[PDB]
Amino acid sequence: DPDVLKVALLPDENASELIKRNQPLKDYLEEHLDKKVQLIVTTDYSSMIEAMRFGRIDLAYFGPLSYVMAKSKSDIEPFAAMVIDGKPTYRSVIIANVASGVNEYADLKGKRMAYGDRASTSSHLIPKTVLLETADLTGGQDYEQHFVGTHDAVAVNVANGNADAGGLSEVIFNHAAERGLIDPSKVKVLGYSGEYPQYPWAMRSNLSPELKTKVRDVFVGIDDPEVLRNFKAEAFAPITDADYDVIRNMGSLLGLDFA
Repeated sequence: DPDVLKVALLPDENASELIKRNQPLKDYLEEHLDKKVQLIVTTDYSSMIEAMRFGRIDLAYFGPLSYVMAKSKSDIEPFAAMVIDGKPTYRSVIIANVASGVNEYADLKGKRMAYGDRASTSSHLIPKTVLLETADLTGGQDYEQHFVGTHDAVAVNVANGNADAGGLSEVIFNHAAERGLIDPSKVKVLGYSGEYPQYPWAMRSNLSPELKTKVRDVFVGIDDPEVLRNFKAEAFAPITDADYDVIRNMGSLLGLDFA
């Protein structure tokens, strides 16, 4: 068991700043754990992942895709994840242009599909998975696929008729009309993806169970906005490794290499 907990944050080029910025986390953790903390910020994901693998980071904060890579190479466990919009998970919604006569995923056969950014989960990878798993529809092959830039652009492109359907974040679609981006009488929801996970905090499994248990309780109980605002989080809530299978499965289905 390390005398001082090595708590790594997201990788960053300005390590001194991000460490200073997150002093409220250091102070919150020392007081609540009764243990000294050393904050760590790595130049890239490979450094972080390998340093944890070899016992030189104790707790670490990852992106979900990054977490899945870290887990394949080392005995770690997630114990909390970022809460935003009331939970540590989110969905994608598929919407359809009302006038296009698309009533079901299957009807996207030979139609136009709007996606956000090639790299987005909520506006590309997730909605693409849904179409494949549910209707055996492959992008490029069984429908025409347009990448239009952002989540707002998906909603707009579907609503104004330039696509028949599109996939975006549930959360963002839910205020697209509120913000006046679209007429809500021109689109309807076809359905939702499963729940995908947010940024996990993860720890090395061979820390003592006394420490591990206490770590998890402390992080889950953080209510200090000065700590939380740096993660753009309302809270941290329990999460487990099993909550990232839906990402593993998405990798496979689409043939993604996370590096």
